[PDB]
Amino acid sequence: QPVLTQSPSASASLGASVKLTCTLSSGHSSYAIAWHQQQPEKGPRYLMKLNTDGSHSKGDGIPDRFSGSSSGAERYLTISSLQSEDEADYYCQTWGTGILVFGGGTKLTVLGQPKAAPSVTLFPPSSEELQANKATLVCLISDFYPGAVTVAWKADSSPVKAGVETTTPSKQSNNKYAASSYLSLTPEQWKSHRSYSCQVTHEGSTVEKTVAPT
Amino acid sequence: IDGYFKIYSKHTPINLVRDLPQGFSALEPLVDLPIGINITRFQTLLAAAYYVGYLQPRTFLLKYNENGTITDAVDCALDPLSETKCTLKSFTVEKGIYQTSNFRVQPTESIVRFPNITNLCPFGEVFN
Amino acid sequence: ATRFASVYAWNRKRISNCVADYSVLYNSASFSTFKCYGVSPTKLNDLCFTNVYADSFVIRGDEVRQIAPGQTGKIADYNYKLPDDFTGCVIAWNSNNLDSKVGGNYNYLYRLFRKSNLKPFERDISTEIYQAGSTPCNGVEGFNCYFPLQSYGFQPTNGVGYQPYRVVVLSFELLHAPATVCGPKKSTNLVKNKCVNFNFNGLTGTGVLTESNKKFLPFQQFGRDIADTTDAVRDPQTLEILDITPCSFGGVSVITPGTNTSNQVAVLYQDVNCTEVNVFQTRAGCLIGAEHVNNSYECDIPIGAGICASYQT
Amino acid sequence: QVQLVESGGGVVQPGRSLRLSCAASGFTFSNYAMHWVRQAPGKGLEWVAVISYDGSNKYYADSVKGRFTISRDNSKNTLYLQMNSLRAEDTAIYYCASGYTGYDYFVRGDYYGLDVWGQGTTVTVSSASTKGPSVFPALGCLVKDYFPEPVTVSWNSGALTSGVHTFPAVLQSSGLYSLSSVVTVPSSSLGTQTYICNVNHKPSNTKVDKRVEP
Ligand SMILES: *[C@@H]1O[C@H](CO)[C@@H](O)[C@H](O)[C@H]1NC(C)=O
Ligand SMILES: *[C@@H]1O[C@H](CO)[C@@H](O)[C@H](O)[C@H]1NC(C)=O
Ligand SMILES: *[C@@H]1O[C@H](CO)[C@@H](O)[C@H](O)[C@H]1NC(C)=O
Ligand SMILES: *[C@@H]1O[C@H](CO)[C@@H](O)[C@H](O)[C@H]1NC(C)=O
Ligand SMILES: *[C@@H]1O[C@H](CO)[C@@H](O)[C@H](O)[C@H]1NC(C)=O
Repeated sequence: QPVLTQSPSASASLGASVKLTCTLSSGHSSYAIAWHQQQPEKGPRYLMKLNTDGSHSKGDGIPDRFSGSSSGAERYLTISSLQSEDEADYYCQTWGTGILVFGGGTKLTVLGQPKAAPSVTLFPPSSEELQANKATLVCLISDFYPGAVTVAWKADSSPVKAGVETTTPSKQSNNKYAASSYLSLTPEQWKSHRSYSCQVTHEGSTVEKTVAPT
Repeated sequence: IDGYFKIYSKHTPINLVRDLPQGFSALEPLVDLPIGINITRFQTLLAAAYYVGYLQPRTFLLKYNENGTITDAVDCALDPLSETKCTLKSFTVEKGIYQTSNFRVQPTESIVRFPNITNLCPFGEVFN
Repeated sequence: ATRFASVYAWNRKRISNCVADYSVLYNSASFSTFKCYGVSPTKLNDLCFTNVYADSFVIRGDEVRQIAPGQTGKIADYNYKLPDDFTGCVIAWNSNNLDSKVGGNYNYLYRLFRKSNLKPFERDISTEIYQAGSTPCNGVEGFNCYFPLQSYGFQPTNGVGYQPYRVVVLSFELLHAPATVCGPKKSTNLVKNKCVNFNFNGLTGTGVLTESNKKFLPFQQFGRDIADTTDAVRDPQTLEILDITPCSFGGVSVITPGTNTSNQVAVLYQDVNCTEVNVFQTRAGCLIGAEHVNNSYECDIPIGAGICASYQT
Repeated sequence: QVQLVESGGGVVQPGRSLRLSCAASGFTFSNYAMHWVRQAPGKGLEWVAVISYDGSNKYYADSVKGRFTISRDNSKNTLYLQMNSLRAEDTAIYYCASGYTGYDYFVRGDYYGLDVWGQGTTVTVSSASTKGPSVFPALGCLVKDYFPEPVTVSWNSGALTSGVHTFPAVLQSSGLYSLSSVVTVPSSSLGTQTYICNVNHKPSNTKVDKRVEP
């Protein structure tokens, strides 16, 4: 069973071009492949099949800015004059014996729309929640571009790893991103510190919000 | 037959001017055309005299020679002697008595009877 | 050979009454496109159809997706349209080095503007100048007057998407008919003088085949005896006549003085020749273990055919 | 114009079974090969099964071999996927797909193409009971500990929409979901207007109006 190796991420600016590369294993080289597109919140779409000779066969209705080419054990999807809609996951797939195999996928991100550092508001546990024996800290991140963030919680400057959940980013109605993080604690744990930190890292830069029981 | 148009033929010398010689030859298969044609009428093509007959679902007893050809035949429905030959499966009938068929008188009508209708329901009291 | 014809007037060849050697078509590596619809490409030899229609045309790469049931576009809709229920395979290949010309090969046209879409397998070859507007063209091209066909700029320097591809779809039609087009048939070597499980055309069975001394008429395929048993066949390849002898079989009987005297036995194989099984071939079969002698005696235990056995010192 | 519309999955207890369906229209279904592909929440595409147009030459991804069964009814243009002994790793969106058949020289047999994708159907496998959420109180609503998806959040009965952003659910190690809805408001409107988030959870007939004050 052959295996397809795709780079996990790629980006280029609006109007630029990219060369997504899907290198199948040297074993089963010269195998043909297909390219599929997955836009956000959508189903997959078939692009083209690529043979070892460089010859493609497109589906109907897919634009000319997408071309395929081939070299050694490597296969390339090329997208010219990038548009906002080309931001998507691109899965190459191939065939084995009866079975077919996908690659990990490539998240292509368009950076044309404005850069933006995140808004970070951190909510302590509601009083109504404590009277119910629970305590959650809700940390909301909004209005950033590109939508890629890393989140770390610190209790009295000590990194908590348990009780943490985090959404992955999703764009807002004004074309910027947002994501939320949660830190679950017991009510004792809430009371018996002097602070808790929500630390949001966005393109090397870090925002820090701190709350305390009072 | 069953989607195949089968044509058999024979070509022989003729020594009669206006007749069909009283001889015997078996026609050999010529073609078996795999054509799905439903045929109910036909017509000949000519640029002379010809004969046209029709086939029937009859049983024949065919005499093969040592070389695989048919030299004679008996039509089992032609007469009681041919029928006897077919029953014995022999071309020569020996002296004797043989049972060859089974006579059955057929019904000519269908007679249905129920008793005479009397004691009618007093329907003429109101209906009539 | 390929040499596919134009697209508005695609070339339909009817294939019938022949042996479809699909294996040549399957085994070669000359093709980049071999999509199949309704049939299995590797099982094509076993699929018998009444008619095979070879639709030959040249199209551009981007339109290959349109050569399929349910597709639309300038070629699929105004030049070469396939039915939604198309049954058959589209075999296409890159023909840049065969059809392309240095100055652009414009002898190949596709329809861009036409009044309607084509019907499945419709061959529309009208050349009337298309009137796009309300002004009669009267043979003069101009505004709202466009030729219904347009040429391809096929050049040796063109990209793959603009290179010609030759496409030929095998429409498989099964009608209320014998279905005369099939792939090649398997055949094996003839084995003589041994029991084999044989199949000669439609005649099957188990038996020993030997050279026949019978003379068949030119049209007789097999021989049958007085009991409706096949006893001879004509070899479908070399026109040799072979006799079919049922495989030797028979009862196995043990001839012995009682275990009261000796535990030595002789075994008779009834109607079996000794080359098939103190070995004595007799009229009753193959007798193994007995020493045949010339001195005659009163018959002791019967073995048949005048031969008798006895336990002697 | 071809279309593949999957019939439904939903929520089931691990070890139970589900029949997914795929309705095909717009092409001669009984001549094309037919796939199942699935995508776990936030994972890539994973190929599941394929069936031949006729002669049922089925192939399976080994992660479902023995449990799942592919079949088709050509008289009804319908593709089936029977899932058995369902596992929490079977939670995913399940797409069906169609394709043609080609004799690839590289494997000396028939590869099945995948050129047309369906819209999708969701299959959730959990040991969790149907459960309504808890609703606790830029301002917003914490929609805590419900199952299964989804919950809808409107503000002021829908009369409030600018600045609203409802986040994706988070799935905790408890097996229960949580999401948040936040709205940024003009700071001075707090003493005059009222903000009420409307949380609606049809799977447990729960409807909650929670008013959010300072
Ligand atoms: C011939 O016509 C009759 C009309 O009743 C039809 O039933 C029959 O099937 C036809 N045969 C063929 C070979 O078409
Ligand atoms: C049968 O064929 C042989 C030729 O081998 C011929 O000599 C003989 O006369 C033929 N007999 C008949 C009755 O046709
Ligand atoms: C029917 O009517 C006839 C009159 O001729 C009579 O003789 C006969 O007995 C009647 N049948 C019965 C069953 O009464
Ligand atoms: C047995 O086989 C041999 C060799 O074929 C043959 O010469 C001999 O006549 C056969 N004998 C019988 C019993 O048929
Ligand atoms: C019987 O005797 C003849 C000559 O007298 C000899 O050829 C033959 O083999 C003998 N038979 C046996 C069974 O010894």
